[PDB]
Amino acid sequence: INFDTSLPTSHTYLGADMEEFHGRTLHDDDSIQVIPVLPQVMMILVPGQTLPLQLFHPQEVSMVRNLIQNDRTFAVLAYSNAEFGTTAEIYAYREEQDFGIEIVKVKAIGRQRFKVLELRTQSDGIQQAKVQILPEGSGDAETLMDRIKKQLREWDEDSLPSNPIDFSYWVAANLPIDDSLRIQLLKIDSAIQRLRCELDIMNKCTSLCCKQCQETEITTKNEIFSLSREGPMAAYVNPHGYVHEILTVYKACNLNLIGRPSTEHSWFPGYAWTVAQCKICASHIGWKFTATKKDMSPQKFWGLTRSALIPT
Ligand SMILES: N#Cc1ccc(N2CCN(Cc3ccc(COc4cccc5c4CN([C@H]4CCC(=O)NC4=O)C5=O)cc3)CC2)c(F)c1
Ligand SMILES: [Zn+2]
Repeated sequence: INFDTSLPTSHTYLGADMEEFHGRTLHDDDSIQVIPVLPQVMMILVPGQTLPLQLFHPQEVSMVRNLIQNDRTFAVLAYSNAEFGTTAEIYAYREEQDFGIEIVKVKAIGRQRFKVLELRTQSDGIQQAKVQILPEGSGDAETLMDRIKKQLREWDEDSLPSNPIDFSYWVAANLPIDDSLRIQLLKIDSAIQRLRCELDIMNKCTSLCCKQCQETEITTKNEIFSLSREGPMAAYVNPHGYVHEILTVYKACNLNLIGRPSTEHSWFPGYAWTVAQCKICASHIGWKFTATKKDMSPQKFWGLTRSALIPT
């Protein structure tokens, strides 16, 4: 590729002038902490994963302002339909105004996992969560990490973590799997146990389908390509604050193209998106990205929403 695999990770569609916070905050294990809960996101965050956010409502804008004064850390719960979650630490901040509307744009990172002990909704409607920090641990597993990396090569072609705990959350966050399996991987405390399950999951992986119809195969594990350092799967925020997880793939099937290619708010700079819908149900599965210059090495790719896809 000729693209910069570090620009998808900068989220420059959010504005190119953000504050940076370098400090870190790691709570101790078994510790019990009260943290604000992100109000609209319904995702399963993995430690290491990056969360882009676009906040408009006064209640949400004031919260994030109190987080910057305090820990800059909040809670993202894993919903079975919320007994576990992950913490997210803001590392970049930017305040905007549009027609007298205060917009906040934040970039956050998954940090530590937790088990919800108690929940509270407050006067502003923003929920708060009393969580016990779950532990990670020690140990090594090089045989496993190498067998998992052998399989990932038979799928696509040191962009991969070298630490068992870090590698385990990279597969957790980048494998094409159901949210029921992401939770299972998040309920484990040892990395060795997680890398094992993750190797089974991918040996039993299948094509991905349209979730609305369960009748069209859109793509497979062997078409996944990484155009970003983060990985083949990355979260992005649309113009209305809706965060999507996107699988980047070279070929997608059973999709129709609606509209003319556009560059506005593109998550992949230099490219242009066109809505792709299922050929049978017409449900929005994602977008087809196309290059604005003939010199760009990946001239076309697909970005598919993990929300519109179900494993076969
Ligand atoms: N309170 C308050 C408040 C809140 C929000 C305000 N405004 C929001 C809109 N902004 C102007 C605008 C208009 C129209 C468009 C067309 O594009 C759209 C439209 C709808 C959904 C999606 C996309 C693109 N897209 C993906 C495709 C893949 C990719 O690469 N990137 C993406 O984003 C989507 O999912 C873009 C920007 C101006 C600000 C505000 F003015 C006040
Ligand atoms: Zn369909």
